Amino acid sequence: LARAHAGKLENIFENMGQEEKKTLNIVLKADVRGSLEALQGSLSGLGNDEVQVRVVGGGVGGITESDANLALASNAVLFGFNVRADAGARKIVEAEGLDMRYYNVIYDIIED
Amino acid sequence: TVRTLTGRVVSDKMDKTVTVLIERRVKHPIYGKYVKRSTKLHAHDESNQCRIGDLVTIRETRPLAKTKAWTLVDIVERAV
Amino acid sequence: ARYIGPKCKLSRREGTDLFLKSGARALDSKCKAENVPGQHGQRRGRLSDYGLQLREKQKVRRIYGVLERQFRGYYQEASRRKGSTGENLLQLLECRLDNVVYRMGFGSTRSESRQLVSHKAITVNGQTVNIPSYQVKAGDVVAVREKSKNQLRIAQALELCGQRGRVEWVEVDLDKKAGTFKSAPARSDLSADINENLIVELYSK
Amino acid sequence: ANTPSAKKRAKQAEKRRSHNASLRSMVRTYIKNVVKAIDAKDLEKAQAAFTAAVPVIDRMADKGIIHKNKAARHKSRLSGHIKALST
Amino acid sequence: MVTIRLARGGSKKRPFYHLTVTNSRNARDGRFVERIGFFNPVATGGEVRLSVDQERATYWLGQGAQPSERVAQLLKDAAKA
Amino acid sequence: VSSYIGGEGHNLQEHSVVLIRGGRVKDLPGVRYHTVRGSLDTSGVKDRKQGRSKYGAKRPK
RNA sequence: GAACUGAAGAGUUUGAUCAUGGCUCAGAUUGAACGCUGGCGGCAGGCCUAACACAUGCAAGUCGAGCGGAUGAAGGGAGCUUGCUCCUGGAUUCAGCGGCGGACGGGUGAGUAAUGCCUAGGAAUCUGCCUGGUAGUGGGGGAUAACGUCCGGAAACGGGCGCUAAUACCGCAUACGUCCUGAGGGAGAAAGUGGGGGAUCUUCGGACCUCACGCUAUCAGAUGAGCCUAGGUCGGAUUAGCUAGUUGGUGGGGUAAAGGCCUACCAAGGCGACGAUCCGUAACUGGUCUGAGAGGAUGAUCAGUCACACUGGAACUGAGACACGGUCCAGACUCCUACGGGAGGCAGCAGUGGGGAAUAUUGGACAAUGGGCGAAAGCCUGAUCCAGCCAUGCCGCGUGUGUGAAGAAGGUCUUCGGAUUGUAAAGCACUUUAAGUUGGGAGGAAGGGCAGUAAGUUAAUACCUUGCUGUUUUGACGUUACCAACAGAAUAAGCACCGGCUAACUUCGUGCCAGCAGCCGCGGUAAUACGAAGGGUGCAAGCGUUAAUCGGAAUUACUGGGCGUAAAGCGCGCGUAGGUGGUUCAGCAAGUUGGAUGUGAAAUCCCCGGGCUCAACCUGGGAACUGCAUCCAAAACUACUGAGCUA
Ligand SMILES: [Mg+2]
Ligand SMILES: [Mg+2]
Ligand SMILES: [Mg+2]
Ligand SMILES: [Mg+2]
Ligand SMILES: [Mg+2]
Ligand SMILES: [Mg+2]
Ligand SMILES: [Mg+2]
Ligand SMILES: [Mg+2]
Ligand SMILES: [Mg+2]
Ligand SMILES: [Mg+2]
Ligand SMILES: [Mg+2]
Ligand SMILES: [Mg+2]
Ligand SMILES: [Mg+2]
Ligand SMILES: [Mg+2]
Ligand SMILES: [Mg+2]
Ligand SMILES: [Mg+2]
Ligand SMILES: [Mg+2]
Ligand SMILES: [Mg+2]
Ligand SMILES: [Mg+2]
Ligand SMILES: [Mg+2]
Ligand SMILES: [Mg+2]
Ligand SMILES: [Mg+2]
Ligand SMILES: [Mg+2]
Ligand SMILES: [Mg+2]
Ligand SMILES: [Mg+2]
Ligand SMILES: [Mg+2]
Ligand SMILES: [Mg+2]
Ligand SMILES: [Mg+2]
Ligand SMILES: [Mg+2]
Ligand SMILES: [Mg+2]
Ligand SMILES: [Mg+2]
Ligand SMILES: [Mg+2]
Ligand SMILES: [Mg+2]
Ligand SMILES: [Mg+2]
Ligand SMILES: [Mg+2]
Ligand SMILES: [Mg+2]
Ligand SMILES: [Mg+2]
Ligand SMILES: [Mg+2]
Ligand SMILES: [Mg+2]
Ligand SMILES: [Mg+2]
Ligand SMILES: [Mg+2]
Ligand SMILES: [Mg+2]
Ligand SMILES: [Mg+2]
Ligand SMILES: [Mg+2]
Ligand SMILES: [Mg+2]
Ligand SMILES: [Mg+2]
Ligand SMILES: [Mg+2]
Ligand SMILES: [Mg+2]
Ligand SMILES: [Mg+2]
Ligand SMILES: [Mg+2]
Ligand SMILES: [Mg+2]
Ligand SMILES: [Mg+2]
Ligand SMILES: [Mg+2]
Ligand SMILES: [Mg+2]
Ligand SMILES: [Mg+2]
Ligand SMILES: [Mg+2]
Ligand SMILES: [Mg+2]
Ligand SMILES: [Mg+2]
Ligand SMILES: [Mg+2]
Ligand SMILES: [Mg+2]
Ligand SMILES: [Mg+2]
Ligand SMILES: [Mg+2]
Ligand SMILES: [Mg+2]
Ligand SMILES: [Mg+2]
Ligand SMILES: [Mg+2]
Ligand SMILES: [Mg+2]
Ligand SMILES: [Mg+2]
Ligand SMILES: [Mg+2]
Ligand SMILES: [Mg+2]
Ligand SMILES: [Mg+2]
Ligand SMILES: [Mg+2]
Ligand SMILES: [Mg+2]
Ligand SMILES: [Mg+2]
Ligand SMILES: [Mg+2]
Ligand SMILES: [Mg+2]
Ligand SMILES: [Mg+2]
Ligand SMILES: [Mg+2]
Ligand SMILES: [Mg+2]
Ligand SMILES: [Mg+2]
Ligand SMILES: [Mg+2]
Ligand SMILES: [Mg+2]
Ligand SMILES: [Mg+2]
Ligand SMILES: [Mg+2]
Ligand SMILES: [Mg+2]
Ligand SMILES: [Mg+2]
Ligand SMILES: [Mg+2]
Ligand SMILES: [Mg+2]
Ligand SMILES: [Mg+2]
Ligand SMILES: [Mg+2]
Ligand SMILES: [Mg+2]
Ligand SMILES: [Mg+2]
Ligand SMILES: [Mg+2]
Ligand SMILES: [Mg+2]
Ligand SMILES: [Mg+2]
Ligand SMILES: [Mg+2]
Ligand SMILES: [Mg+2]
Ligand SMILES: [Mg+2]
Ligand SMILES: [Mg+2]
Ligand SMILES: [Mg+2]
Ligand SMILES: [Mg+2]
Ligand SMILES: [Mg+2]
Ligand SMILES: [Mg+2]
Ligand SMILES: [Mg+2]
Ligand SMILES: [Mg+2]
Ligand SMILES: [Mg+2]
Ligand SMILES: [Mg+2]
Ligand SMILES: [Mg+2]
Ligand SMILES: [Mg+2]
Ligand SMILES: [Mg+2]
Ligand SMILES: [Mg+2]
Repeated sequence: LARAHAGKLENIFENMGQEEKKTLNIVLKADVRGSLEALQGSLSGLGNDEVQVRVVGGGVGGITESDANLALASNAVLFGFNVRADAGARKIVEAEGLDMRYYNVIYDIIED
Repeated sequence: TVRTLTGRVVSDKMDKTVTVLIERRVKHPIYGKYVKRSTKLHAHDESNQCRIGDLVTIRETRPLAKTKAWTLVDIVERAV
Repeated sequence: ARYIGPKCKLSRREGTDLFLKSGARALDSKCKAENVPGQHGQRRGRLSDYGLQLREKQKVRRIYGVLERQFRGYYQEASRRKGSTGENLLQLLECRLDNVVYRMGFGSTRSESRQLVSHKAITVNGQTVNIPSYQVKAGDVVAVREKSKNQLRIAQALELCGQRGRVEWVEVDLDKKAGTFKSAPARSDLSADINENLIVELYSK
Repeated sequence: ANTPSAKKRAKQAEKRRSHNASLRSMVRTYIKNVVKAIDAKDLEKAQAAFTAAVPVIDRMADKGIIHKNKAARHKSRLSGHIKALST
Repeated sequence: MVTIRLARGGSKKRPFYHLTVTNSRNARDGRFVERIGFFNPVATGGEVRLSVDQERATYWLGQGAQPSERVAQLLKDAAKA
Repeated sequence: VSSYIGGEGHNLQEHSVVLIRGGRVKDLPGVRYHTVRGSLDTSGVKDRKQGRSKYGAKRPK
């Protein structure tokens, strides 16, 4: 919580100093804890001076109902690295217009 | 011995069977006023000697048809 | 649990004797017992009916050192019994083992008698009982463990019980420090200023 | 099936079903002969069929294929039909 | 069959037993037709170790009820006293 | 729904997971719930020392 | 001698008052959750949500004294020689046939508004194992699994070819009972094993006698189940008609048994404002919580019944199933695969993911009580008994005791004198509960094996059953409960509140801000209401907040309210169902009253007791269960019947 508060302070100060940014929100679910941190590190500098990427929620394991509706709430793209979605997540995704994609190589995620 | 019931004939249009209405008074569970409830039974009458309005008495026996398990024993009052 | 802390504050708050010290010297010349405890001691501040009921119940509780839940239990059992629950409550509270030991005179205060009971030094019918709630039945012969009869506290408190007013419902043999509890005292024998009707009014609410 | 006893029980049940079906059919056809003889008014043939059918009915009821009240009912009804036909 | 056995009440590490007549295919503490005594393993003081109704026990024995081993021992123990 | 945030300060922002309990705020129209301080993402108030169990504050120690 | 004995109000509409009326508060309860805090023990409780999907272990086997068969020790030894071979026998273990068990015990509450449940009854039925009787258990036949041979397969395993036993199967004889039939007569069963033995005959393989187990027929009893009747069992009329095998009859079929259960004819019936049909919701009860009671709310834990077992059907075997770890068919969803081909069902116990505010260990043992098999040892048992985790609840105990005034130092306030924290601290002297260490130490245990002895068993000191004696042997819990010794005060207080309701008050900051708040309402420069500090008040290993039920609420008023003006008399008549009925006799006994009998499961609540050092907890007896049903008696009132009278 303390780190979140400090990062919020830094982000608010930077946004006030510069202007405004357009954020691409991503929910990211990986299969192993090691892959998650590499993906998060690679998806940091991919932005620009007007558009940035933010990981609104991570996690380890398959795609569930909770992260599906989190992506719905935040208008985020749902990414699964070597993981699948169960019946509930599939139902929620198909009912709404959520787009969720499967990857086995991190560079496909980077290109997308 | 054997327990019986007494009622009044209300329908006899079926063959060898009659419908008898039985009145009872029940105290209301909460308000305590006696109110009239009724039962409609089907009784077996072998020889067709009952008419509408006859005051008759019946007894319980084994089932003789679906919804028919009573047979009458005596006619105590005849319809005018 | 148990109340541990200042014991002259309770007397000042209740405004009466409420025996809580050894009684050696006096009560007045230790706490100037005419002001309520705290900063605003000199104010009189009359109190409502609920306040009076609460003060009476708290006074009784503070004299026997019983907490609220056990007091609820005592009140419920007294009400369940026959014959004027108001005096049945005191009948019940006088039969506690620590109170009995205090009456027999082996302890200076109620807390000291409680520690004598708890620390395995009192036997009721010839076996050790260390529960300071054991309801002593009439005719029981309370005693002291032979390995602990030469403790200075019991002998010191014996004369203090010698000059405090005879209870006249228990007997004690001083050489063997062993006494008999004839019967629970009648309502007249207890101090006829504890108006239990306030307690009954408070709880029946 | 998972436990071996369940498999053994299934095998035995199949064996006894195959054994019992033939006996049931035997009783049924012996009764049917009497019934269709009665429907054809062939009196003497009816007594012949009845005397041929009673022992097998009783035997198979005793073996437990059919219950004895069933056999008694069959015998009584067939005898009544034949007796009414004879007159 | 119909059997006479022990139904366990009491509490942890302190058992108490009811002499019960039951159909054999019931739970140890379930249905019964009649209780005909009790048995107290700890007893002590004014408590009784075991008590039995002789008339009911004899009636149920005469109807073919089959006592358990413990009940079989306890019945003759009670009869001896 | 709409919840009320008690205490002098808070750190709630977008997409913050919170726990809510019952309780109506009389002055605010349409506010029927309260946000529990110090449960999931609220962290409770700081520099509070009296009655600091309704605001999720640890003992100063 | 008892079984109960019990009922509070306050705040808020006004300048003030009385009334009406709503809102709110003070109490008791949770399968609770969250925040802060957290020493011990006893006894209980622990997925309320997704009847969502499930990786991996275990949860149902037993019998060699029913039967073949193959593995066949110890030994008698022999032979050659010290290593081996072989004949004789043979103690163990079981892949297969066969008998019982698997329909119990365990889980869940989806469906179900009545084929369920509760109360009271009755008649047309079945019931393995158990008990008591009665009559028996005679004599033959044909097959088959296992086992050898061939083929196929990634394997699983499958298919074809020959042989063999039984308490497996099928004929024949006989029948105390039983079936049907009309008296006349006809019909229907079985299986043999194990232990001893005097005599008789033998191949002392055996027959024969006896004992034990088992088998057949049937009656009775217990236990369990099936079937029927009457009453009762949530909300809705902004749901009024429903029903053609539908309602009754006859002939026939069918069932263990009554019955439209089924079928062919005949008739046109049956249900419904005393609520049918339809829609929504829901397992029911004993009970639980609240309440002075009457009521209201509600079916966690425990007990009884019902229903279900991935979804939809169906039957077989069986005494019993439409079958929870069985079969077949179809479906949805996972998975294996060598690509040809198969498997699966945690709402059993632990466990996982998921959903959620939220609910635990891949533990130990069959020592005890039960259950299955066995004859008996004995084998199996996630039932059960015990442990692990969690302040989830109830109860109990600790966190010391006495003395101690320079009224210490510090903090706080002040009228600057002092007051308060406060005997509180320090100092002085005591004790060791619980926890810590060490040594002792029950009770849960009945029984099993062996030898002898005494009775009965016959025909017999034999085998066998039972008594007793002697010896031996049994505990997961467990380092048990408990008892004793050792050192030391050492190891162990927090939470809410302080304007009124409501017990508890002053300072300092801030100034319609920041904030508080259950209701009145506080905050705009002296705030007892915000935030802190001193002081105090309630509880206490807990304390508060949130959610929910009842109470207060006489605020749905039967007990126990109202309608001129506060809400509330239809615009007015007539009249149907219904409710109610002037006054005499006489009868009847439905209502009413009294009595007797049966039932109203146990547990729970209440009274008197008994055990755990107390309590919680367990447990004996009683009381109660206010109900229902059947008989007997009475006749004032109501109802019914007959005859009157005139208000
Ligand atoms: Mg029917
Ligand atoms: Mg406590
Ligand atoms: Mg088998
Ligand atoms: Mg037979
Ligand atoms: Mg049970
Ligand atoms: Mg059950
Ligand atoms: Mg609230
Ligand atoms: Mg009012
Ligand atoms: Mg005003
Ligand atoms: Mg909360
Ligand atoms: Mg917490
Ligand atoms: Mg905490
Ligand atoms: Mg559930
Ligand atoms: Mg779930
Ligand atoms: Mg096993
Ligand atoms: Mg045998
Ligand atoms: Mg075998
Ligand atoms: Mg079944
Ligand atoms: Mg079953
Ligand atoms: Mg069952
Ligand atoms: Mg359970
Ligand atoms: Mg259900
Ligand atoms: Mg449920
Ligand atoms: Mg319906
Ligand atoms: Mg039924
Ligand atoms: Mg019932
Ligand atoms: Mg046979
Ligand atoms: Mg024959
Ligand atoms: Mg034979
Ligand atoms: Mg049943
Ligand atoms: Mg009914
Ligand atoms: Mg209805
Ligand atoms: Mg027809
Ligand atoms: Mg008919
Ligand atoms: Mg017929
Ligand atoms: Mg017909
Ligand atoms: Mg309706
Ligand atoms: Mg439901
Ligand atoms: Mg009331
Ligand atoms: Mg009640
Ligand atoms: Mg009550
Ligand atoms: Mg209900
Ligand atoms: Mg349950
Ligand atoms: Mg049950
Ligand atoms: Mg029932
Ligand atoms: Mg049941
Ligand atoms: Mg039933
Ligand atoms: Mg069922
Ligand atoms: Mg299941
Ligand atoms: Mg499932
Ligand atoms: Mg199915
Ligand atoms: Mg089939
Ligand atoms: Mg079949
Ligand atoms: Mg069958
Ligand atoms: Mg079933
Ligand atoms: Mg089954
Ligand atoms: Mg099934
Ligand atoms: Mg079942
Ligand atoms: Mg299963
Ligand atoms: Mg199949
Ligand atoms: Mg299929
Ligand atoms: Mg399929
Ligand atoms: Mg499953
Ligand atoms: Mg489970
Ligand atoms: Mg379930
Ligand atoms: Mg989970
Ligand atoms: Mg979750
Ligand atoms: Mg929890
Ligand atoms: Mg559980
Ligand atoms: Mg066992
Ligand atoms: Mg063996
Ligand atoms: Mg195990
Ligand atoms: Mg505890
Ligand atoms: Mg807590
Ligand atoms: Mg809990
Ligand atoms: Mg000073
Ligand atoms: Mg100790
Ligand atoms: Mg022992
Ligand atoms: Mg030790
Ligand atoms: Mg006050
Ligand atoms: Mg406050
Ligand atoms: Mg100020
Ligand atoms: Mg206040
Ligand atoms: Mg304040
Ligand atoms: Mg709180
Ligand atoms: Mg609340
Ligand atoms: Mg509520
Ligand atoms: Mg509430
Ligand atoms: Mg009311
Ligand atoms: Mg209320
Ligand atoms: Mg009232
Ligand atoms: Mg009224
Ligand atoms: Mg009114
Ligand atoms: Mg009126
Ligand atoms: Mg007006
Ligand atoms: Mg009008
Ligand atoms: Mg008018
Ligand atoms: Mg009108
Ligand atoms: Mg009208
Ligand atoms: Mg009109
Ligand atoms: Mg009008
Ligand atoms: Mg009129
Ligand atoms: Mg009229
Ligand atoms: Mg009149
Ligand atoms: Mg009338
Ligand atoms: Mg009269
Ligand atoms: Mg009566
Ligand atoms: Mg009862
Ligand atoms: Mg006691
Ligand atoms: Mg009379």
